[PDB]
Amino acid sequence: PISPIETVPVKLKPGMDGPKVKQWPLTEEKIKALVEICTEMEKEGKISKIGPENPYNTPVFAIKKKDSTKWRKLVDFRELNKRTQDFWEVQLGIPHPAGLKKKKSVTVLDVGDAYFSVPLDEDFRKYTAFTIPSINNETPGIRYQYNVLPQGWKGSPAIFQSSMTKILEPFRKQNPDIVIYQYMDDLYVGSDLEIGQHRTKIEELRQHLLRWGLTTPDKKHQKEPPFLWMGYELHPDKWTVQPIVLPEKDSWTVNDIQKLVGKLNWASQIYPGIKVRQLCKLLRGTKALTEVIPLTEEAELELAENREILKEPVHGVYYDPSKDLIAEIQKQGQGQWTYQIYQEPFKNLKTGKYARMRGAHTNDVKQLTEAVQKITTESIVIWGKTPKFKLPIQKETWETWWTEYWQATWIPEWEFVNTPPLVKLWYQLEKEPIVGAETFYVDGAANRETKLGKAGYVTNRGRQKVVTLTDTTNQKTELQAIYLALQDSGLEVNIVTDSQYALGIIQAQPDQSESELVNQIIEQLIKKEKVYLAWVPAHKGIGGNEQVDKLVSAGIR
Amino acid sequence: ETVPVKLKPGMDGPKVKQWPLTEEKIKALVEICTEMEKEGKISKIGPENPYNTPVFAIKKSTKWRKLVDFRELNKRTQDFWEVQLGIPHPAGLKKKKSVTVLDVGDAYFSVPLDEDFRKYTAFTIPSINNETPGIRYQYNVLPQGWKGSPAIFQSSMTKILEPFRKQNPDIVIYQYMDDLYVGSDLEIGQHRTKIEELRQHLLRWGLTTYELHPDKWTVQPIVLPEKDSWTVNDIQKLVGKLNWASQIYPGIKVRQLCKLLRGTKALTEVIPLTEEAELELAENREILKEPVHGVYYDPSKDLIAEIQKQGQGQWTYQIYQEPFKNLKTGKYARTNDVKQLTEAVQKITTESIVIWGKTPKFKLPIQKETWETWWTEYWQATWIPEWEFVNTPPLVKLWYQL
Ligand SMILES: Clc1ccccc1CSc1nnc(-c2cccs2)n1Cc1ccccc1
Ligand SMILES: [Cl-]
Ligand SMILES: [Cl-]
Ligand SMILES: [Cl-]
Ligand SMILES: [Cl-]
Ligand SMILES: [Cl-]
Ligand SMILES: [Mg+2]
Repeated sequence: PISPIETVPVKLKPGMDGPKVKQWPLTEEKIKALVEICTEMEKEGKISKIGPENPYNTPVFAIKKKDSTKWRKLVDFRELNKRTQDFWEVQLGIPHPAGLKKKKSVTVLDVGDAYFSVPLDEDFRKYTAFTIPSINNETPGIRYQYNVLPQGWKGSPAIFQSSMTKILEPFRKQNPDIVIYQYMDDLYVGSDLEIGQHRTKIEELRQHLLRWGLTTPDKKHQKEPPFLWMGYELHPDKWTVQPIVLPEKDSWTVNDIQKLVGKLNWASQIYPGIKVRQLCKLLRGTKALTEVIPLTEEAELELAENREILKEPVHGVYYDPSKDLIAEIQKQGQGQWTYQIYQEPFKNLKTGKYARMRGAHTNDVKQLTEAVQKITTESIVIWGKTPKFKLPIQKETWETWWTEYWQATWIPEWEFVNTPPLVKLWYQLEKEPIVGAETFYVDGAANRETKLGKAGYVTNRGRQKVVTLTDTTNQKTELQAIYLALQDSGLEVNIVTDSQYALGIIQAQPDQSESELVNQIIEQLIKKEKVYLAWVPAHKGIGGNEQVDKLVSAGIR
Repeated sequence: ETVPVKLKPGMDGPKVKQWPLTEEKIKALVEICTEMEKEGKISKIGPENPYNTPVFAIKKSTKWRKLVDFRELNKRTQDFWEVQLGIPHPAGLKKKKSVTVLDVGDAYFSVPLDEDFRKYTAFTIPSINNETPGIRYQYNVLPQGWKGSPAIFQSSMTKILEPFRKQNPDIVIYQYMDDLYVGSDLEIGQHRTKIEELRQHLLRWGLTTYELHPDKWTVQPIVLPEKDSWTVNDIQKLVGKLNWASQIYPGIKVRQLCKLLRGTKALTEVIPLTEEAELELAENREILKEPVHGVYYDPSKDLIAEIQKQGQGQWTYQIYQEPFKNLKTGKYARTNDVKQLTEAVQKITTESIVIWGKTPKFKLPIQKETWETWWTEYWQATWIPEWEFVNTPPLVKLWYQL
């Protein structure tokens, strides 16, 4: 049928007129196929013959069908699509299984001939005109235009979905305790009614659907659970990802490793503890897809542990709105975090991992807080509320860090849970200068052209050193100067720099970095008992800063 | 009846994604929009509308209110509300002893919106877990939060306020967005009584059946401690702090003070306070107390606000148009980092509206995502300033302590 539903008004992009692409001459067999196909469509109202006066045209092709003797028509809507108005997006996101309420029953109904069952704005059909060419282009071809939504036209997915929503509107209104998920040309229908009253509501829905042009399968032809959808496997009381097999390979190409990482990332939303860090490192660099990459031992250890995790099937449970959501996070090391979300202990709705880094230098307390933020946003999308958190960090550790740190934060309700490794601050910078601790005035400078520099220090105890550096920038030499001070000082030490840059990094109490130096600096700071770090304006003729300035400026400034 | 509105050519309308909302805020929006639709103020729309602006729920105290985020549409409409139909901002408002803010947003829903413009006011109520299509609407009347609405309602407003202004020629009334700002030099009881009167006038047209003291707004100077004894550290701290001011205030001097540091001294060492030092020291205090010589508001330039977390529930802020040429600095005090930041932003936005008739773009010391999820939990205002997210330079924080 063609749905009696009002059409959606459609316009071409302003300043633009419809397409006028020239029809290429086809073979007779393709011309015959096309004529047969269009005749059938013409009979059912899908298309209509038009006169020669329509200026517009779009190429039509025909190709063989799945290796059979069936033919299929193929319109090239590239040019119309380029000229058609933009539409609102079909879906803003897709359900996650974990957010689906526990329910008695779900029926899937697909729509037959979806696009062709919906009318096209009449004032727009003229722009969809195509021409079936006569044999070797002797005579005027046959010309049609669409009355329904074309396959491959830009507007079809959106107008189809919105037609279905209008049609569904009253049925959903009258059936509040029935829920319907629309996906493409499928319809998932769920309820807490018992079988009979459910199979009865499905027929009422089918009938309503039919009164409106949409045919659907009957109980005999309705697909049954498990539902396979967007990579998931959906059962009445549980859900998992679709089956994942990790190939046996003597040797891995870039392409095999990419696919492996893809499947592993996908499994990680319900298989806890999946890691891809070491497999990802392998992918670094521009290499051919066909290129073989030997596995490092760390990547090899990683593949094994993932293989162990995936060996036995795991499933997730559905959502009960009357119970709380609990989210637990554990540190997995090397900036890797893993989480689980459940309502009844250890029956997970879903799992996830977080292994992002924000900035070049960071600490476990920042990272944990970013993981909580990520999980909060996800929960709001999936469930419409934030979970209760269980975190591997002491309340005192967390308030010590964030009351002192210069950026604002806030994570919702959490409780400490003792699931090592615990996150802790590894050193603390002193708040006041230390009495009876040597004071190093450090500095570093690099010649912009030479690309070589110096790093050194002067001491209030008269001590001093300078070192020469290759390939260095002004930024690096200032970190290097601070590193010297820590290497050559005792357990307590005051350090005076004039590098805001260096001050910033250290001030933030990083426990991990991208920079080799910063990690050396970090290891030092941990070994110390007290460190006080202070900043002075350069070139203001200050204190000891002036001395170490010139000592290091020479050669050259 | 309908004032035709153009976008700034050749800009297209707003296409901003809807941020995720909790269940209760979604439910609240459904109730509100269901009623407004019955009342003809908005209409459901089809996919042929490609536009979107975000919508949120807030409390203003027990009731939920709809807040549409028109920052993008506003930027794209700026020829209309600022240039073609601009509303003058009185310099007298900041002078008054008392300024009361009144929400007059309900006025707009009584005027129809140009039919060729309505499509740009599209918004979307999302659904939990994406299980149902967003509910899509556009506006049929002047929407709250669009800068065009007060521009268009402008002439109706002056009609409404005419008798009251005439009877009270020393009261200043300024409309900004959904709000009326009403200032006077009356004693507080007389002022409050004059507000009730104004409400009665408004009530014959539209309003149901918040109080500033701008002339008490004074700069939060860069503080130079008065100290018992000074260490090398204290001096260095001080030079770095003065050396920073010297980039802002004409006349700042440090020379007769770094002379104290000369040599390579221990941080803890005590030091004798010179006369030359304690002289300019005090003279700089003079400079820091005053407004910045040479700095003026440029109506063509955007306002920027920077905010620093000081701890103890304290927050420092500066407003400027060109960096380090401060038009205004201040502080805000007194739980929750995000809630406090949210309060400070609204307060700074408010003073900014009173003083300049313009809103600051904020540089916010917080993670984008943290702010994004939490801010509406506390936001009470009916406008939304522009913001971006920065990591505060730790030194800047130090220089604005108390
Ligand atoms: Cl509960 C159930 C019962 C029998 C068979 C599978 C399931 C799980 S699949 C499911 N659970 N709820 C739903 C619905 C939610 C809203 C309307 S139906 N579904 C179907 C569904 C399939 C694919 C994506 C999202 C939901
Ligand atoms: Cl492949
Ligand atoms: Cl349009
Ligand atoms: Cl009072
Ligand atoms: Cl005040
Ligand atoms: Cl000025
Ligand atoms: Mg499908």
